[PDB]
Amino acid sequence: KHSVLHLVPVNITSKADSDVTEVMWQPVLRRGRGLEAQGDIVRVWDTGIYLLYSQVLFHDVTFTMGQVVSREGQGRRETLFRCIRSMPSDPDRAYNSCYSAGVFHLHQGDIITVKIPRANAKLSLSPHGTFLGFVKL
Amino acid sequence: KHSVLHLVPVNITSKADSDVTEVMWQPVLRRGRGLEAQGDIVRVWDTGIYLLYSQVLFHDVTFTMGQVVSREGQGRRETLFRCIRSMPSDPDRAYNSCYSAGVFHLHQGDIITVKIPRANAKLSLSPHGTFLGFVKL
Amino acid sequence: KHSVLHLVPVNITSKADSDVTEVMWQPVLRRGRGLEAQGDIVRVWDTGIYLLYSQVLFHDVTFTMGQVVSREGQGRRETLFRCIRSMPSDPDRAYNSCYSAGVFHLHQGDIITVKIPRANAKLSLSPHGTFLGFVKL
Amino acid sequence: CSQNEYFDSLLHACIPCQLRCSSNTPPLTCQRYCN
Amino acid sequence: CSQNEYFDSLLHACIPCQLRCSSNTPPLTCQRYCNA
Amino acid sequence: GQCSQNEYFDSLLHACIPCQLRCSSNTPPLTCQRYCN
Ligand code: NI
Repeated sequence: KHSVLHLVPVNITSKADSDVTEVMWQPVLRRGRGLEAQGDIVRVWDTGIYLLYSQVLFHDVTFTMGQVVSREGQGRRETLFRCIRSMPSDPDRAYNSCYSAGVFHLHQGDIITVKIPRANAKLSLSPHGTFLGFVKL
Repeated sequence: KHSVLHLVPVNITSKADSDVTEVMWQPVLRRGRGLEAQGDIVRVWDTGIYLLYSQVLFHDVTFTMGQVVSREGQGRRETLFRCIRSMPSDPDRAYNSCYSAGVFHLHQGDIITVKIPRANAKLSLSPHGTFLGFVKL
Repeated sequence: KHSVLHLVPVNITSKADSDVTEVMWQPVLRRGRGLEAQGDIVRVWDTGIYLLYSQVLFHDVTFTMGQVVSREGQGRRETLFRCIRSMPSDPDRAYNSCYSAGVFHLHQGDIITVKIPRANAKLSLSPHGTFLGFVKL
Repeated sequence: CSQNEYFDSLLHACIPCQLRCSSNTPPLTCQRYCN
Repeated sequence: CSQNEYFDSLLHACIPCQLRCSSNTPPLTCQRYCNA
Repeated sequence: GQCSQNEYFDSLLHACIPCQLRCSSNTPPLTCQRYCN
């Protein structure tokens, strides 16, 4: 029985100056104990190797959209993976989901971030369109 | 060892008055039981938490294409995840694979469906373009 | 206790009159044995069932881009999966990542290849843009 | 939905019938309009 | 990056500002260029 | 791997595709090189 966490949106956040949009996460599935969503980040409590996966559903004409998944810890930021998607320029046609995943060594005390590097990104709060998850391997 | 199922298409079917296309599945990899393909749906025999992944390869000019993966059981429907891809409008150019995945609690008796919510959708039968899989975690 | 291997690019290669581009891989996460990167392929030593995932990031106007992941062994190539993305024709806008994954029975002596079927393909060497991994299940 | 729009079950939202007049098979509420 | 470009943190590249002008909220560097 | 004249078999799409679609690309397929030129 592997530890898992599957997270869906409660809300969006984007501050004025930043050129960044993030998602506030809430669990719909968990087993085992090594992880905890706190607002728009996930805290890592147990060191180990984890499968991390991220999907965001966009409805946004910005020529490219996507997300950047990182871990911060011990005074050091590292990008784990990015998903990038070209978008149609017509608002009514501009839908795309962006899915990426990988397996990474996360350490106790790390913070995982999921950032859309545009301000006020138009993205779905649907639990089946946008989500974020972990499996401890 | 972990129980698994990897499925590929045998053919596609689209009902008349519905705006849906489904796939009939064949198993190419099986370890253990707990899951069983029955034509267009997958039956869950063993309750558990599963990694579920789904790819469909489209050759279709419809402005968006994609797939909806759902669970039906105990008198209820629930979408697990959606994949969405905008398509080019020129038929010679309009190719996109759409991949998504997540971890879900599946219960004995459940029926897993993969539905493309357009009629007579043009999707590949190739086992390496379109597929469906499960790993009990 | 699962064997894992996460790999990132060092460089690309493309033989003159072939219409294929490959990636020379370097391991950045490794646990257990059974898998060995060497150059643009991965050798399988321990027979078993593996999660295989692959992402490539493209900056290319070629009408479609993507990758074909295969195994070779006992004089027999088998395509495992492929990822396909339509690209914008405007070079300023032409960015897309292509992610796919599946679970497969890999045999001792197999060679795993990741091929982009265009010559001189413009793909990122960024470790969080283009990557390849394995988890023995 | 409004007139000359359909509920798209993929996108979970109302969409104009113009966007489905290229499709091999447009939805049924859309078919009279795409003439 | 050079004049009338921004460093796009998603693409890790320098991109012309005009790509972001007629689209929601452009990056802060670009905002002056996108008006006048 | 065999198509009508002025097409190539695309190993990514596993389909016959007009050579015309690859003339904007940097390095066309070997068999298309004569058509694009
Ligand atoms: Ni295990």
